[PDB]
Amino acid sequence: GSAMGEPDYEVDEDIFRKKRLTIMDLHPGAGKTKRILPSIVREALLRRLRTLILAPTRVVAAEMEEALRGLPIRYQTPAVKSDHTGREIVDLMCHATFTTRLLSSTRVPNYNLIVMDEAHFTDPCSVAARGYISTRVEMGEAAAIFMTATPPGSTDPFPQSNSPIEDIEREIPERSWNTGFDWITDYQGKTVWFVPSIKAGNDIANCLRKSGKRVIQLSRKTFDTEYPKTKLTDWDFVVTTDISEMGANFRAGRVIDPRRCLKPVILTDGPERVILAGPIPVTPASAAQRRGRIGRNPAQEDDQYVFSGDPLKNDEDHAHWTEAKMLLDNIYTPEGIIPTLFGPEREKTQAIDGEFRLRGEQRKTFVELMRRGDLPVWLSYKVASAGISYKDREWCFTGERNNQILEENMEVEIWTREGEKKKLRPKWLDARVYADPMALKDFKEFASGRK
Ligand SMILES: [Cl-]
Repeated sequence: GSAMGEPDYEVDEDIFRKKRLTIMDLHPGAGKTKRILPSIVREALLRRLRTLILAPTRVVAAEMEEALRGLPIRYQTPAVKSDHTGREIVDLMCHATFTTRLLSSTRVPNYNLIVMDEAHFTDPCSVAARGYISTRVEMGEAAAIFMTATPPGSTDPFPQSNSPIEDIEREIPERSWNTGFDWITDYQGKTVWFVPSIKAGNDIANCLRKSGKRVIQLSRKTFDTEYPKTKLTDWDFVVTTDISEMGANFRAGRVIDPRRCLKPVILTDGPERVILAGPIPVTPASAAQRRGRIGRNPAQEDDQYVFSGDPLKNDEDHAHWTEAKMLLDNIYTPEGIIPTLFGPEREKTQAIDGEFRLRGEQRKTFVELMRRGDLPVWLSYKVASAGISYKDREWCFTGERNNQILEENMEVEIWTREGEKKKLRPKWLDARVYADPMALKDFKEFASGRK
């Protein structure tokens, strides 16, 4: 005899039709959806469709490569601007790689099926990618599938799960604690703890570690190397920023979620600048994705989501919305049309389509500052639109006095490329380049002309 197992996934013809944007949920961990993406790709190739798969992270991309083994899959790095084979091939790349290629090449294929995994990702490049994809679909040039449990527009913090979740509302430490939270450390299972910042995570992680807990920390910059370690069993806590809202699959029994985040906001009273506001409450969708780390396994029925406070849905002042438009406005198309945001996300900005469009060398510098310089979209836009070349780092030193960067109450002083010692004092302030120690380290590297 045998077990039935997951049955063959017969694909809806509708999902391949041009002008169709399908939203679906893979419900990972159940686990009864292993055959879905493979089947979609198989049927796409049967129909001779030019197919693109977009993963949120390199990690997820690699897991896809394994899942799709035996199919003509080709991973695409952002180090290459285009890669055209004479052959039937499915391109696989990160959200950001797609947007980067659209900004940097005239040779981006006319994909007529586009699959975006974790399509809720609200990083500017992901938002822009959705805008471009939805525009191509509405043009009748493509069909697309957005895969996510929380499609843009969703406002449900407590959505369906594969397995019962116990939603527990109680006070959660925002920093190191001495007593009064025994439930945190008495818990015998594995916990994923969402924190608003790396700094906050450091404090929490250190406090857990001093009590004998084994802790893995995750952030955007460290996700690539550290996440793989969570696939082993030798940990008690994952302490992570919001990055783990995007496809991270933990074998854990508990989420701890104070429902806090930092939000980049462009201020406009005086010289435009980006601050990191908060901690403030997360959106319902974010809360849902944090909660959604657990309750994935029907055989494990006692998972917990421990949270504090209610979410806040209004995020219209998030810098990512403006930054999305800065990317979109600089993506061209042979039709001569500037791509607009995905429908549900249009209400997030009152920017006029095309207003951030740059021309010629300024556009190229814009892209280089983001790719090679690893600068935020907003900051890259300000520098590029000022007519500054990539290699010209004078602007890092010629800002007003109030723009002086501090570290430990000390005024930061660095070498220029030419070998002069100057105060770090950028013409444009973006908190995302100096707030976190590691971010400031990288920005100092940039200012000194070392990349
Ligand atoms: Cl992060």
